[PDB]
Parts: sequence; C-alpha cells; structure tokens
Amino acid sequence: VSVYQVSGTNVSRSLPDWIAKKRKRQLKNDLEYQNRVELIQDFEFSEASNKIKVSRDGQYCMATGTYKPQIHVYDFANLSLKFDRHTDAENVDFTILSDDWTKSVHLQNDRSIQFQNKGGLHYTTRIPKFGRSLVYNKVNCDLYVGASGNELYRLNLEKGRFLNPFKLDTEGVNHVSINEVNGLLAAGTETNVVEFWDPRSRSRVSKLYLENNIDNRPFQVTTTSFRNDGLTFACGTSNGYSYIYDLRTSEPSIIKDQGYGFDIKKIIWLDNVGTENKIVTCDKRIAKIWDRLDGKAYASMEPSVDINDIEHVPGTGMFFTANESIPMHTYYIPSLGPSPRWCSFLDSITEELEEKPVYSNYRFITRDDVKKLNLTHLVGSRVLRAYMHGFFINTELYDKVSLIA
Amino acid sequence: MSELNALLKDINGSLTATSESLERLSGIYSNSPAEKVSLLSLKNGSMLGYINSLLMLIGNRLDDECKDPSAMDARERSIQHRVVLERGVKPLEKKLAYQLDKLTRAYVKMEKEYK
Amino acid sequence: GISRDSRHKRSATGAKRAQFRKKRKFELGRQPANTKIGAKRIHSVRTRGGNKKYRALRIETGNFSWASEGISKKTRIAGVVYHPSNNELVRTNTLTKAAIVQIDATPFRQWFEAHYGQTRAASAKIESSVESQFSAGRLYACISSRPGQSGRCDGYILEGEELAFYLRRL
Amino acid sequence: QSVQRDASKGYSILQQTKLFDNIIDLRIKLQKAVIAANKLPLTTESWEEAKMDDSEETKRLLKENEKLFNNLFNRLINFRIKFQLGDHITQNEEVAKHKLSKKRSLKELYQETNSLDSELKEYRTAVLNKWSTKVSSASGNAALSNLPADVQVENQLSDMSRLMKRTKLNRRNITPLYFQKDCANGRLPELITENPYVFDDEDFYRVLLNDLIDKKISNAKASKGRKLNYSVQDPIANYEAPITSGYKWSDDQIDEFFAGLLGIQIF
Amino acid sequence: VSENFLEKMMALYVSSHYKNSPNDLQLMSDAPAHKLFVLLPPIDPKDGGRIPDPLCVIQIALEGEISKESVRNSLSRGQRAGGDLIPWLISQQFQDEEFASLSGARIVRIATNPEYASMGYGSRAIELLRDYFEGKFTDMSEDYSIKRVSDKELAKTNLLKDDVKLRDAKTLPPLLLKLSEQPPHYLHYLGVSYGLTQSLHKFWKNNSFVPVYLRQTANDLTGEHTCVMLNVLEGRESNWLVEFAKDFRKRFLSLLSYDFHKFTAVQALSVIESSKKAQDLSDDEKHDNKELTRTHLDDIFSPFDLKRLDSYSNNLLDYHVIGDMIPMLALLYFGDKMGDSVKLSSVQSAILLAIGLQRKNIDTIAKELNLPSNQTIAMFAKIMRKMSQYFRQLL
Repeated sequence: VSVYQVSGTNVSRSLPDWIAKKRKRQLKNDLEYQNRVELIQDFEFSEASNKIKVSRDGQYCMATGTYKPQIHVYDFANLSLKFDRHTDAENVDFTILSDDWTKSVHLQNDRSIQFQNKGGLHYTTRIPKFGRSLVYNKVNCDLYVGASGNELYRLNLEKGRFLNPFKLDTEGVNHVSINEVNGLLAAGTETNVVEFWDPRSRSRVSKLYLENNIDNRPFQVTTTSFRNDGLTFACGTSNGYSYIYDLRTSEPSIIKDQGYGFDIKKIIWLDNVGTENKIVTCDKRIAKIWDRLDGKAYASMEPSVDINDIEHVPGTGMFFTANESIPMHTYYIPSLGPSPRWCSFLDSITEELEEKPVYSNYRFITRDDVKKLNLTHLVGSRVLRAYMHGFFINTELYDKVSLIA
Repeated sequence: MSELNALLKDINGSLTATSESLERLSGIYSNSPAEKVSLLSLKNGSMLGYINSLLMLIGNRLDDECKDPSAMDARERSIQHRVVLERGVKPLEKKLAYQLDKLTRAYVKMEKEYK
Repeated sequence: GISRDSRHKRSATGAKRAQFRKKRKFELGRQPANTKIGAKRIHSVRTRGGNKKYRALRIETGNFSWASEGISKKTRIAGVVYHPSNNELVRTNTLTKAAIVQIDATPFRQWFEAHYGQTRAASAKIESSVESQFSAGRLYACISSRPGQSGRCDGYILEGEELAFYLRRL
Repeated sequence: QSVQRDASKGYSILQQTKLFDNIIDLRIKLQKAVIAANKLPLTTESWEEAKMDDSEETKRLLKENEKLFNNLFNRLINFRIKFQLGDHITQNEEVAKHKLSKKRSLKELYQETNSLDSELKEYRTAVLNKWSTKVSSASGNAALSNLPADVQVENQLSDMSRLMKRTKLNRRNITPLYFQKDCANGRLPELITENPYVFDDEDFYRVLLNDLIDKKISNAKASKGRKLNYSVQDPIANYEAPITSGYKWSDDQIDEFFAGLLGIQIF
Repeated sequence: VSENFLEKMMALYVSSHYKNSPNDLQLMSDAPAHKLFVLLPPIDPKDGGRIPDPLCVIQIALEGEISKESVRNSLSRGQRAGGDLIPWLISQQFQDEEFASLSGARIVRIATNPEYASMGYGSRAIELLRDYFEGKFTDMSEDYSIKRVSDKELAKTNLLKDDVKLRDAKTLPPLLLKLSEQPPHYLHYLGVSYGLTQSLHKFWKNNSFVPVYLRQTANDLTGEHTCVMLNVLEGRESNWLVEFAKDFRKRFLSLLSYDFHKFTAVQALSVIESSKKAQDLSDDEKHDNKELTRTHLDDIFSPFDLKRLDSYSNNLLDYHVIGDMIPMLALLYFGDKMGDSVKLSSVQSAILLAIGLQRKNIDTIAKELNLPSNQTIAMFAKIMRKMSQYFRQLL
C-alpha cells in the first residue's frame, strides 16, 4: 500500500529542523523549494505540537503548542490560520464541545480546566488533584476528568457544579473514554486493570485484568477507545502491546505487538473510511495500520520524529499526526478512502508527493534483551537483522523465545 | 581427564536428573470417578515405551562387552512406539482437537467461577 | 496575561483590595519552560533591556562536575529520578533546578582510568556508593543551573551525605 | 449433572496433557544421555583402550553408572506397570502388583519390557480401531461408505526397512570414541552419512519439542482548590444543554448488556 | 412442552419473514430432507431444565444425489422435478451434470431474534453448522428411532374402542440433541437462496460463501434479485466451484449493463470481490487468469487508439475523446488480464466499474459516491495513466 506525506519535515532524523530554516535561505535557489507544496499555511508550531483534533463539521482543526503555549485553530475553507490564542500553561488534553471550534475545554498541566469561547478565556476551574485526561458525555452533560488520585472527578457543565466523584480502587487514571452507543466510561488505571463504570448509575460494571504472557514486567494502560459499533474495545499497554477486547468476553481477541517497546499513545477506530475492520496504533516512533480481525498489517506511517498524537479526518484518507517537530505532519493514504473535499486537487498532484515506503513488519530487540533471551548465538544469522543499536526478529520467533526464557 | 570419564560423568548426571523428574512424574500421577481419555492415554503409554527403548539402548551403549552394538532390539522398539505417535495417534488428535479443546475450555471456566 | 503585581492579593488584615489599575508591562511574567529530555531545542526570549534569556524547551546533554575531584565533563542525561518540589515532574521527565537525574558515567570512567591508571591507590579511593554506581553505568547528579533561564543543564555529581540523603529518599 | 460430567472429562483431559508434557521433560533430560551414549566406545578393545587412560577413576564411574542406570530402568518399569494398570491397559491386577513388589535384575527387567510392549500392542489395536470408527462415523465417512489407523500403523510397521534406514542416518555427524581405530581393525562388521551403530532420532525429537512449545503458546487545605467545592459556579452554569433523545441503544438494551459485561427429556 | 417449544421456534421463524404461509409448517414436519437446528444460550444448572428461548433457528434442506441419467433425460425435456432447487438451477445455467450428482444441504431459512440482530449470533450459528457437517463434533464418550404402529395393532383395534392417546414419553427421544450424539450426513456444499441486499450479502460473504448465480429478473414482490451462494466444506473437491465462480464473474461483468445498472457501484463491486475470494480458496495454479498477449492487445486496440490513450494520460486530450474505450478497458481489468502490474483502490474500482460497465455518466457517479465531479475525473485520469504505462511496458 502507498503512503504519501503531504506536509512534514523532509530532513533526516539526525539533522534537526532549525538548521533547515538556516539552510533554507541558502536553499532558496533550489527548484525543490519552489515546487514544494503545503496544503495549510503556517501548519506549524514554533517548537512542537501536543494534541490535534478535527471538529465534527470537518471545517475546523484545532491544536496546542509547546512555547509559548498557544492554541491554533485552523480553518480548512481558507487553508489558513484563523487565530492563535495564548494560554497560561501547556495542554494535556482538550475536547471541542460544540460542533464548530467555537466552544472548547482544555485540561492544562497546572491542575486547571479552561473554558474558551470565541472571544477568549471564559472561566477557569481547578480540580483537587492533577489531571491526565478528559472526556465529555454529551447525553448527561458531564465532564469526566482523570486524576492522579483515586477519585475520578466528575464535573457537570449544565448545572455548573462539581458532582460526587467516582471512587476507584487504584490511584491513577491515564486515560478515559466513553462508549457512544452505550456510555460505558472505561477508566484506564496505572495497574493492569480498566474499571468500566455505568454513567447513569454509580457502580462498577466490571474490572478487566489485562494479561501479557510474553513479559512478566508489570505494565500500565495508556489508552482506551470504543468502536462505533458499541461492542468492541481497545487497550494500550506501557510495554507496547495493543489489545482488542470484545466486551462480552474477558479474553483478548488479538494481541498485536508494535514491537518497539514504547507506550501506545492513541488508538483510532477506522470504521468510517471503508473496510471497517481496521485499527490504528500510535507509538513514540511509529504508527501502524492493521486489520482488527486477522492482525495482518495494512500500511504504516513512520515519521522521522517522535509522534505525540495522531488523528484521522473522518471519511477520508487524511491523517494528522502531532509531532515533536516544528511542522505538524500530514499523511494521505489513498487506498483507505478519498481525499477530503477541501483538498480537491490533492489527487492530481499525487505523483509529486514523496511516497515514502520491513520495520513496521518485524519486532525490534535491543542488545540487552538479546542477552536476557540467550539469543547471542543467533547474532549474525539470517534470523536477526540489524538497525541502530538493536536487531529485528519475527514476532512469532520472539514470542517463541521469550516464552522459552 | 579421559574422554570416557567425561562421557560417564555426563551420562551419570543426566541419568540422575532423569530419576528426580520421574519421581516427580510418579507422584503427580499418584495424586491423580474421573474417566481417562483412551487415545490420549495411549499416547502417554506409547511414549513411555519410547523412552524405555531409548534407555535400554543406552544400557547397551553403557555395556563394555557390546554384544549387539547396533542395538537392533532397542532400535526396533523405538520404531514401534514412534510410528504409533507420529502416524496413528497424531492424525486422530487433530481430528479430535476441537472437541478436546472445547471440553478443556469448559473446565477452566468453571474452575474460575468456583474460584 | 501572567502578572506578578501584589495588588490583586488580600491585604495583611484580609481586606479585598480593589483593582487599582490595568496590568503594566514592567510587572510581567512568562509561561514556564517545561524542559524535557530530548534533542536540544531552545529559543531566545527578548527580555527587559537589550538582554536575552534562552528557554531550554528540550535538552539531552549537559556539563556535569565531579566536585570532589574537581573535574567537569559533557554527558548525556538519562532520566529524572526524584525531584524535591513536585513528583509529577519525575513522571513526565521534566528538567528544572534541584532535579536529580541519572547521567552517563562513561566520560568520567574514562577520565578516571586515564588520570589514576586504575579501574597512588589511596588517592584513587572513592566512596563505595559512587564506585557501585560506576559499576551500574549511571550516576546520580543534581542539576545546578536553571534550564528555564540560561538554556543550560549544568550540574554536579552527588557525593557523600548528599548521596546518602537522596538515596534514602529514593 | 451433565455439566459435571463434561467438566470431569475436561479435567481428565488436562492431566493427559500435563502427564504427556512431563514425559516430554523426561525425554529432554535423557537427550544428553542418548548423545553421550552414541559417542561411547563400540568394542571391547576400544572400551579397554578407553579405560586405561584413567583406570581407577573410570572404574569408579563405571560402577556408579551401572547402579544409577539399573535403579532408573527399575524405576521406569515400576511406573510403566502402574500406569498400564491404572489406565486399565493391563487387566491382570494381581500380576502387576507382584511385579512391583519384587525387585528385578537387568535380564528380568529386559523381559518385563517385552511383556509391557506386548500388552500395549494389543491395547493399540483395540483403541486405534475404536477411535478411527468414531471419527469416521462422525465425519460421515461411514455414510460415505483414509485407511483405519490400526491398519495404517501396521502398513508402516511392515515397512520396517525404511524405518530401519531413517534412524541409521547420522544427521548429527556423531563420531564414536575410537571409531576410526575399530574401522581400521575390522571390528565393525555392519559397516564393512548412514552409520548403523549411531542412532539419530533428532527429527522425532525436534517434532516433539516443537509440539510442546506450540501448546504452551496456544494456552497463553481547601486553599488552592485542593478540596472539592460543589457550590454552583455562575460562569459555567448552562454552558451546554443535554440531548433528550438519549443514548443510541434503548435503556432496556443498555441495561441487559451491562449485566453481561465481561461475563420429556429436553436435553 | 414440545408445543411450548414449537411456538417459540415459530415465533422466531415467522418474525423474520414478511408474510409467511401456514403450508411451510407441513414442509418442516413431513419432508424427510428437512432438519431443524436451534442455537440456545448457555444453560444455567440452577434452572432445573427449563427450556431456553431459541436465539437462532436454522432450517436446512438436504439436496442432491440425482442420477446423471435423470438429469440428462429431464434436462432434455426441460421439466423441473419438485425439490432440489439448487442442483436443478445450477445444472441448467451451467449445463454441468456432475454438480447434480454431488450431495449438498440448502439453508432454507435463518432467523435471529430481531432485538439481538447484528450482535454476531448469526455468524456463530453458521460457523457451528459448518463445523458439524465437516465432522468436528465427534462423540467423546464410550438409538433414536421410534417404533411404528404395527399392522397387527391396527387390525386388532375397533373404530368405536380406539384409544387415541399422545405417545408415551419414554418412547420419544429427547427434544434437543447435542451435535455429537447424532451423526451428520456426508455433504459437499452448503447453499443459500435469498434476495440480494447489502446487509445480507455482507453477512454471507463473511461466512465464506461464494456467488455462483444471480437472477436477471428482479422479484416482483420485493424488487430484489435472487442470488445463489455456495460454500465448499473442507476435505472436498473444490475445482467445480472455482470454474463456476469465474464463469459467473464473466456473466456479471457484461450483464451489469443490461439489468444490474440499478445496483449501486459499491454493491456491484462487493459481489465481484466475493466471487474473487473463491479463486483465493483454490491454492492450485491449474486454473489461473491469463495475461493479455501482445497479439491480443493489437486485436483489441489499434495503434491510433493507444496513441489516443497515452495523450489523455498526458492531459493533451478531452475526456469525451476516450469515451469509446472505457468498456473494453473495464472488461480487461476486472477479468484480471492486466495482472499484478495494475491495481486500484476501492474508490477507483467503483469509478471505473460505473463508466465502464454500468455505463453511468460521470456526474451520476459523483453523486452516488458523494464526490465532486472534478475529483472523479481526476481520479479517473490516474487510472488511465496507470493503464497507459502498462501498455508501454508490455510493448
């Protein structure tokens, strides 16, 4: 499958970007600068982005930056930066309440929640303990904020009052998500357990203990998401393993390994685009697209810089990935679906795109792990192939060896 | 240290390890009315015959006199049990694999509920 | 938006003072610089007067000084271990002054073999804990600079009762 | 009651796996002995030539080697007699108990191995034909009416000579001690790479280990807001309005799914 | 008890069908070829044997084993014998005698509880049903015929004294039988007859069925086209399905213009994929698609036509100039003559199929796919450009 990178940094991983701007004045002559194409103007923070989401209309895109902590709100219709508003601290999460960009909620890193209207900051409230994630249940008009403390704080926008918090067995909430069809509020705690809560009642419908046979190292859940069908569920472990649980049965349907040993920063259920049985997993370095039923990889988008967050424009092939670099990368996988409306002529110019192309297929093992697994004798064999400081191995062979150890 | 001395010692410890594991095996069996599946049982009975043939071949290899050095009798018996596992028992297990796994799955579920 | 004016606070008696005047430029503050481990990434800040302040948004190398031996070497910063003000800076691996980090010991190890010719002996003797850390491969160091002001992550290796107290806290 | 019967059979099936997996562990430990055994001297002269190197130490080890082997090959027979008895493979209860009670010499133990093999050989013919009938009828092959397993086993057994040659293959390339000397002296009549004297069951060994590994995998204070304040906050009051339609699924369906979340003779 | 259970079956059975007729009950009861299957939830031991409600009920009709002479003789007469729908239809359409001799079972009806529709129970039942005939539910533990009224009893009974009673419970077998207890009949294929709808076709396509026939004339009552889909169980010969699936695929591609122009582009495309999946079932390379030869290309397209093709790829032509060549190009690609060199996305395939085979105008496709006309033309030009490059390579 072909993956085209429309907007992004084109320099190598080793050479950092700020030099590119320094080189750029020296590279004005080169024809590539004139021919290089960017869809959205100024689609870049000064130093880095954190989280990027698209509005329900599909007309507006929103983002957050490192320094100064800014909030860009891009307008697709004008392919431009509609406005940038500063804040008092960095953003851990945000949700666009209204259909448009007009109304939003931000959980900053100072234990504060900020409500921003069109004009500017509307009201600020401070939760009792540090926040880590945020979700809005539209039906009940309740805002659920994960917290480092045991209490899962619940805030009601309609009545404008904190309500009684939901007490959780363990202390720590890395991520929260709500099933749209049902309303299950799955809280991902630091221990290998997800506490599923009925919103209408105040109860614990069940707790799900995740299990990883391959590794005995304890792990933390980092992301949870529900499919739009309403019955399937996802998880991401701190060891780099993503699960798909069918809620009715406790056992995992599939255990796919990204392979780089890096946490799973976000999971997107690609139901709308077409061929509904696709799930995207994102890591620090790589994001892979693989089928939910069979586990065979479809296509992978590897930028040369760390990925902070990824998001999918609904019903299209556009993939926005918030990175740790000045530009915010954009990815277009034509196979999945059509290009969005606002990029009408993106298809025509597909040839000039980079068309970036092993690494997503196999698992990556460091030198230390090789000694732990006593795979030293295979060093130099066709089984293990090298890249930076570790070797690649087939996932099955790794699971074969790790269980042996 | 003579090459034979190393081999005797290597055989000596390996045999000793074989004793401890067998004693554990006998104890677990003695712990084990539950009805025992005939085909899978024959698989175990067949294989214990195979290990028995291997040992008696080793005994022929330990024997200094070496009367029947090629060890046809021990070798023939190893064939006899080997064919049963590879050709007779194995195809039946695959055809019976689904129902066997289902029955085992039922028990582990019930044991979880009891726990 | 950030301000340092003391007018907004309550008086010592507890009265609620009225908003005296609008915010003035000579009493400003700027957003904090959450330095995190990674590729070096700094941007200048034009401050009052012609002076400039460097904001270390990202950094992965720093000069660290062995004070007992009085030497200094440039080393990579492995990760934050314990931070006295707030713990959640440890969880996100944020760098600020007084944060305790783990630094690669390889340059110090090479220098020590060079200077003392040992992996004369009495001088070569060093605290047991520091030798154990050298065996481990990472050294506990305290950052002395202010990454949010000077753009540097300079610091020094923990030794003696410093090391004892912080090891107890860990 | 029926569930209990299914559970008990499900229970019984498991130990057969565990018991088999243990026997695999027995074979794995013995693998080193078999490899060392194939390397041993093949003739009396080589054995004598082997012993002279360390006569006293070799004599000690040879005495120890005899004792542990005899104790082992005693122990295996006792377990085998018990196993064939408990599984009803052997029907003569009194004879089996007598055999366990009495100690046995090497020749007597050799004799018992033949008796145990013969008892198993009859059992195989009954069981294999029994299950082959069950599976074929279940598959509809009876309705169709691929050889029966018992007949299949004999056909391969009738082809002993090919099974004869497979083992003689020296895949490991093991060279017995003083093998060259015996060859030069014409002490190895069978030879006068496929070596008759070397036994190689690595292919069968590798299949078993692969089977074991796969099975495992398949199984596998109020200040700063630190205290919560519930008093109404005017600026955020009525910040948004609820949807009256409610969740997509009906309230009844939602309730049922939550209850099940994460778990005449009619029958 | 049986009456109580029977009603529950009919409730589920009747609920799916729009307007059921009473006669089918007699068909269910008397017809020897018919067997009834019921999917039941896990039984709680605490219920004391209370009958559980049926979640899914499957009625299968055994079919086939027709003598070749009967097939030939009756085919020559054009007379259809009662029963054995699928063997008779497939034989008539393909003029193959061997298939009629094969044994199969037709899934006459499948019904699931409407409130629990789409929950995946439907796919479970077919999965279990498929495994049953393959032979996986073999008995693990080491008779169900009922004695018929004897002629002697009939002769000894007087009309006035005759004691008409329900049969004694001990004689009757159990109402529900575990799959292991009763052996399955040997079968080669499982068949389904239904009106083509996207939800249904996706459900069957997921259950490994293959399309072999589609009726040209839409059903008057429903407006849908009847489709026959077949599946081959493991351990049975599969070549005949592959030959049928290919030949049906060729019928569909040309037939799309006449009467299936009403079908949506996506729906028509999916039918092609399901048929192609049959080819994937055949691991053998004996029957494979043939690459177009240089001589074959020259016969189809003249040198001026190829030059006309290339200029459009270079954008030196108007679209209308290449209007004539789109159907032949569509036939060659979807016939797989072009080979691995040219592959297209789902959207592009839907676009080419519409202009090429449906013969729909470009604007009509733009509306059906909810794309602007400009993008549709732009995507189409890319398809042509790939095609022009391949012809250059072959030349």
